[PDB]
Amino acid sequence: ARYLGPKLKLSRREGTDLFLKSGVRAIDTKCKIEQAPGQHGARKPRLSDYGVQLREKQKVRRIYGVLERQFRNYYKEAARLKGNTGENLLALLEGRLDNVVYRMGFGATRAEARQLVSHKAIMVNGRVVNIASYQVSPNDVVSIREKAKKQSRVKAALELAEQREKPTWLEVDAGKMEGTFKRKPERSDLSADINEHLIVELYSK
Amino acid sequence: KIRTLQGRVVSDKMEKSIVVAIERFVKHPIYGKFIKRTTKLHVHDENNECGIGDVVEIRECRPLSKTKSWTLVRVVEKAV
Amino acid sequence: ANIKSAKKRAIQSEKARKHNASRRSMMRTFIKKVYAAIEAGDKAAAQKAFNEMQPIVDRQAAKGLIHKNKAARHKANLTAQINKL
Amino acid sequence: MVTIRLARHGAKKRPFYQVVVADSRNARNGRFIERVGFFNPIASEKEEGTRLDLDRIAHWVGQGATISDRVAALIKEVNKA
RNA sequence: AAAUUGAAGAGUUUGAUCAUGGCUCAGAUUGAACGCUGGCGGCAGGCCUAACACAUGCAAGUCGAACGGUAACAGGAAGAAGCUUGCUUCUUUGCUGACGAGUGGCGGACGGGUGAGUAAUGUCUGGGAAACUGCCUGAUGGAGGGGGAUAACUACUGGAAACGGUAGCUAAUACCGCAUAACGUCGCAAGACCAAAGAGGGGGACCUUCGGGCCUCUUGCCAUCGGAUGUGCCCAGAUGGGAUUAGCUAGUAGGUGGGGUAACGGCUCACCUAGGCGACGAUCCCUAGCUGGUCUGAGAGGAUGACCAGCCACACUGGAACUGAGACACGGUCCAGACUCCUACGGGAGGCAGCAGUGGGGAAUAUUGCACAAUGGGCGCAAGCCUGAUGCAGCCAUGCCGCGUGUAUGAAGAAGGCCUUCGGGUUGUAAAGUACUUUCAGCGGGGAGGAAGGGAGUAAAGUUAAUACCUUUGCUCAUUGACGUUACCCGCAGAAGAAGCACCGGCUAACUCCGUGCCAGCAGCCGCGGUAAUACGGAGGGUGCAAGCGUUAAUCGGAAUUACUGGGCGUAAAGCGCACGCAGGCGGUUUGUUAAGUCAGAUGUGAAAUCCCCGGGCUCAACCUGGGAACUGCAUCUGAUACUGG
Ligand SMILES: [Mg+2]
Ligand SMILES: [Mg+2]
Ligand SMILES: [Mg+2]
Ligand SMILES: [Mg+2]
Ligand SMILES: [Mg+2]
Ligand SMILES: [Mg+2]
Ligand SMILES: [Mg+2]
Ligand SMILES: [Mg+2]
Ligand SMILES: [Mg+2]
Ligand SMILES: [Mg+2]
Ligand SMILES: [Mg+2]
Ligand SMILES: [Mg+2]
Ligand SMILES: [Mg+2]
Ligand SMILES: [Mg+2]
Ligand SMILES: [Mg+2]
Ligand SMILES: [Mg+2]
Ligand SMILES: [Mg+2]
Ligand SMILES: [Mg+2]
Ligand SMILES: [Mg+2]
Ligand SMILES: [Mg+2]
Ligand SMILES: [Mg+2]
Ligand SMILES: [Mg+2]
Ligand SMILES: [Mg+2]
Ligand SMILES: [Mg+2]
Ligand SMILES: [Mg+2]
Ligand SMILES: [Mg+2]
Ligand SMILES: [Mg+2]
Ligand SMILES: [Mg+2]
Ligand SMILES: [Mg+2]
Ligand SMILES: [Mg+2]
Ligand SMILES: [Mg+2]
Ligand SMILES: [Mg+2]
Ligand SMILES: [Mg+2]
Ligand SMILES: [Mg+2]
Ligand SMILES: [Mg+2]
Ligand SMILES: [Mg+2]
Ligand SMILES: [Mg+2]
Ligand SMILES: [Mg+2]
Ligand SMILES: [Mg+2]
Ligand SMILES: [Mg+2]
Ligand SMILES: [Mg+2]
Ligand SMILES: [Mg+2]
Ligand SMILES: [Mg+2]
Ligand SMILES: [Mg+2]
Ligand SMILES: [Mg+2]
Ligand SMILES: [Mg+2]
Ligand SMILES: [Mg+2]
Ligand SMILES: [Mg+2]
Ligand SMILES: [Mg+2]
Ligand SMILES: [Mg+2]
Repeated sequence: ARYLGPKLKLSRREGTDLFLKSGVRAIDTKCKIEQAPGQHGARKPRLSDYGVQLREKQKVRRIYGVLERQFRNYYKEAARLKGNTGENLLALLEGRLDNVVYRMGFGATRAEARQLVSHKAIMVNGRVVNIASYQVSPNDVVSIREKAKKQSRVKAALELAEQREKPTWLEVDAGKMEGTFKRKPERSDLSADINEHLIVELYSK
Repeated sequence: KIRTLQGRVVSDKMEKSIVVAIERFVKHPIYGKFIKRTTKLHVHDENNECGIGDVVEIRECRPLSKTKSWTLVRVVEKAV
Repeated sequence: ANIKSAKKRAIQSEKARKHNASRRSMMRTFIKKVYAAIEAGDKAAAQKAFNEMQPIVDRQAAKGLIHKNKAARHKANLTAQINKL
Repeated sequence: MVTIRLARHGAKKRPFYQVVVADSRNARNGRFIERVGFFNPIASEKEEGTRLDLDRIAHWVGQGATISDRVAALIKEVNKA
C-alpha cells in the first residue's frame, strides 16, 4: 500500500524535484534529471491535453505517497467542505501526521516520517498515534517519544532541516523535539509550482 | 364545523337516492396543465327531492348501503 | 401433536366444547319458544316464556358465552314483537 | 402492557441503548411510540451516558406503564446523582 | 450563522465540408459469478433459481403461594435393626425440602421465516361513525350460603402398536343453582332480571372439636363508568402494461321490513321498483407483494424494493370450524388428495417457507459449535426455570476502511538482460556493501470496560393490637462473563514471514526489437494480418491500478436518441386528399358580487433510521452517536381579490 520502487525514477518522469531524497547531495548529481526513464530518454514527452492533467494529478499524489482510493476520498472531502476546492484540497494533504512530522523536520524525507509514525514513536498530545494518515487538527502539540528521542537519525534530520526554508504555519522547538501545528496553512505557504486547478478538472468530469 | 362538498346530479331514477358528480380541479404532476377530474358519488336522501341537472351539497356519514355513504343538506339552483 | 402443551390444551378443548354447546342450545331452545308464541297472538302466553327467558340470556352473557350486545339485541327485538300484537 | 424499556443499537462489542415506550408484545428493535432517552455504557469521561426526559417518564407512568428494571435503575441513578 | 458548491466529450457514412440520424467507448454501481494472484486487522453483507423433496438432533414453556397426592431423591421424629452400646436396615409413616405423572390458571394469536397469490379485499397520504379490547392503571361498591359429578388412583378387559373400553373411590381458584344488585342491560314507562374464590406470612389473650374461627397485612376474584394500548370498519385522492379486449352485471344498483356478527351493511334470506358501473378505460389477458429508502442523475426524471424497519398475505396443496380477550391458528384440531415411513394387513404416523444440516437444481452463497453473562419476551410474590429472538464465535477478499512488505547513505554508472550509427545508451541508486528502525504476524508478561442487579444481614421509619412478618429507604459482608490465552500497554529476536494484475495503433496515459507471413491469431467501434507488424505470439523497457487487478450479466449517465424543464414536420422520418361538426381545449371589453384555482400566516400530521450541516466517542477512517434544517405533501380555521373560473 505504498510505492516501493526506485524514487529518482518518479522524480524523473514527473520532470521536477519532488524532494523524495534527503539533501546530502543534490538531485542533479545522482542521476540524469531531464531524461525520462526507459529506452526512450531524449524523446521528450510532449503529451496530450488529458496527459497534462494526469501528470499534474500524479505529481501531487507522488509527493505524499498516497494511493488513488485514498486520494479520491481526499477529493470528495474537498468538494464537500466550504470555501474553495484548491484551497481545501491543499489543506488535507498538509494536515497529515506523516507530513507534519516532516515539515517540522523530525525526519529526513516524506517516506521516513511514515516510518517514525508507524513504528509507534510520535505521540500527539499525550497518546501514541501509530496510524500515519491522521488528520492533525490545529494546536495539537506533537512531540517525540522518549524511546525515540535518543536516535541518531532523528537529530541527523534536525540538523538537516534547520537549513531549508522554514515554514510559517508551524512552530517547532529544537532541543525538546516538540512541535506545534499552529493554524491551518494558507494558499501561498505551500509552493505554487503545484498547478492547483488541474486536479479539479479530472475528477469533475 | 362540518365538511360538505358541492356537486351536480346525474342519475336519480332509482328510488330514494341520487348520484352526484363532484368536480375537483387537479394539476397534472408533470406537464403543469390544470386539468379537470370528476368523481361520482352515491347520495342517500330521504323524501326524493332531487333531479338531473341540479346542484346539491352533500356531507359524509355512516354506510347506509353497500356503495353509499353520503347524505345531502340542500338543493341550490333547483332547476335546469 | 408434538408438544405436551399442545396435547393438554387439545384435551382441554373438547371438555369445553361439550359444555359450551349444551349451554348454548339451551338458550336457542328458549328463544325458539318465544318465536313459537310470537305469531300465535298469545300476548299473555308469549310474555310468560319471555319472563322465563330474561335470566337464561342475561346469565349466559355474564358467564362469557355470547356478548352483552347479543344479550341486548334479543330483548329489544322481542319486546317490540310482543308489544305490537 | 405498554412499557418503558431499552432497545439496543450500535456496533458489535460496543452497545448503545436507547429507551422506548412501546407495547410489550412487539420486538426489541421494533415499533415504539416516543423515544425518550439513551444510555451509553461505554461513554467517556465528561460526556453524558444518560439523558432521560423525566417529564415524559412521569406522564407515561400515570397512564400505567410498567417501567422495566434497567430503566428503574437508570432513574434511581440520575435523580439522585 | 450554516443544512449547500452544480452540467466536459471522442471515434464512424464521403475524395472532401457542413447537416440529420443511429451504433460503440470513457465514469459511477452490485444480494454479484469466473480467471490469475494472495500478509494482517475493524465494521457490515452471504440460496437472486426448485413456494423442490427432507434423514438427524434443537426452536414453548412455567406455577407446590390453585388441588388432590406421593413416582423418585434426602433429610426427619419414630422404633421393630445384627446390637458396637452406639447406628452404615427398611416395609411402613408426605409431617419437611422440594417433586415424576394428572386436574386447573396463564402463555403457544407474541419473537422467528418466505414472498406463491394479490393491480385494489392490499399499501401510502389525509379525513370519519356505528364497535370490542387479556395483562397495566385511576375512582365508587361488593366478595354471603348450598351442590353434582370427575381425571390422578384401583380392579378387569381390547388392540401389532397408536389409542382405548368398563365398573368403583377423591379435591379446588375448574363446574352449577338459590340469595344478593346498582351509577348496567330491556323499557316513554311502571316494573322485570343479571355476578364471586380463595391462598399466603405473622400473631397477645380471649373461642381453641386441635385443624382452625379471631386480629393483622400482602396478593388474588366480581360488577359498572373512565384512561391508555392493540384490532375490526368506512369514504375521497395516489400506487404497472395493453383497445389487434368495447361492452360488463340479477344479489347485480336502490327501498321496506324480519334474521345476523362485537358494529354499520345485500352481510344473508322474503317481497316491490329497474336500476349501477364504462372512453377521466368497466370486464377480460399478461406481470408484480407495497412503502420509509436504495443506485444513478447538475436537476426535473429513469430503473429497483436485498440487509435495517412499518403494513399485508402464506404455513404439504384444496376446505370448514371449535377453544379464546385475540386465530378461522407455522411447530393445535377433525375431512378428503399427492407423496414418504412402521404393521402382526385389522389399521397407523409425518409437513425445515424457524437456526443448523444432507440430496437435487444452479454460474453461484457458510458450522449438524458456545451462553442466558447483558437488552428484551412467557409463567412465577420471589429466587429460578425455558428462550437457535438476541449477544458473541466458525468459513468466505463479497463490499467499504486502515496498516504493513523497510527507511537513509551508496558511482567502480558492477555483472547479466536488451537496444545499437559498434562510440555508447538502458535496467539504474535500483541491487551488493556500509550503518539505522521493529509497527503487523511470532514467542512472553501485566491487565481495563461491557455489571446493573439479585443474596444473607443490621438500622431506623410506614403499618397495625403489636417492639411482629412485610414494603420502600441508608449502609456492612461474601458475591455473578458466553466472548476470553479478549481490547490494550510493556519485554525478546532479527530486515526476517509478506507483491500481484491489465494495457502500450487512434479514442486514452504508455515504443522498440526478434519469431511468424490474409496463416496461427486480436477485437468495445474504426480496423490490423498478402516477409522490415509500435495492433497477432515472446522478450526488453514502459504506464495505470494495488490485497487487489481484470472480463462477462444489469440499470442509469453521455442520449437535447420519447425533449414538461429541453427536440422536429417544403426537400433528410414526419401535415390526415379536403371539409361540416357534438364530447374536449381555448376565449375581445367595463363595472358589481362570490372565493373554487391561485397567494400569505397559524395549528395538526408527514414514524424511527438513512441523505445533508454543525458537534462527541473507538490510536484516525469506515462504522456509532446527540440537537437542528429537511421530509417539496395533505387537511382545517383565518386572511388577500391583480390574473383565471362561476
Ligand atoms: Mg485500500
Ligand atoms: Mg375461564
Ligand atoms: Mg332490526
Ligand atoms: Mg461502569
Ligand atoms: Mg466548492
Ligand atoms: Mg454521431
Ligand atoms: Mg472512407
Ligand atoms: Mg488461489
Ligand atoms: Mg417443502
Ligand atoms: Mg426425519
Ligand atoms: Mg410437577
Ligand atoms: Mg401454534
Ligand atoms: Mg410471486
Ligand atoms: Mg388468553
Ligand atoms: Mg371457576
Ligand atoms: Mg339473580
Ligand atoms: Mg335491514
Ligand atoms: Mg393467517
Ligand atoms: Mg392448510
Ligand atoms: Mg368464544
Ligand atoms: Mg416445522
Ligand atoms: Mg386426529
Ligand atoms: Mg433452514
Ligand atoms: Mg449441498
Ligand atoms: Mg449442481
Ligand atoms: Mg458441512
Ligand atoms: Mg439472558
Ligand atoms: Mg429447552
Ligand atoms: Mg478482508
Ligand atoms: Mg553492461
Ligand atoms: Mg504482535
Ligand atoms: Mg467487570
Ligand atoms: Mg500487457
Ligand atoms: Mg497518448
Ligand atoms: Mg490484447
Ligand atoms: Mg510483405
Ligand atoms: Mg517483422
Ligand atoms: Mg491496442
Ligand atoms: Mg441526463
Ligand atoms: Mg433523457
Ligand atoms: Mg447504453
Ligand atoms: Mg432532431
Ligand atoms: Mg422525407
Ligand atoms: Mg393538404
Ligand atoms: Mg373545420
Ligand atoms: Mg376572459
Ligand atoms: Mg382559495
Ligand atoms: Mg424521518
Ligand atoms: Mg472526531
Ligand atoms: Mg375570477
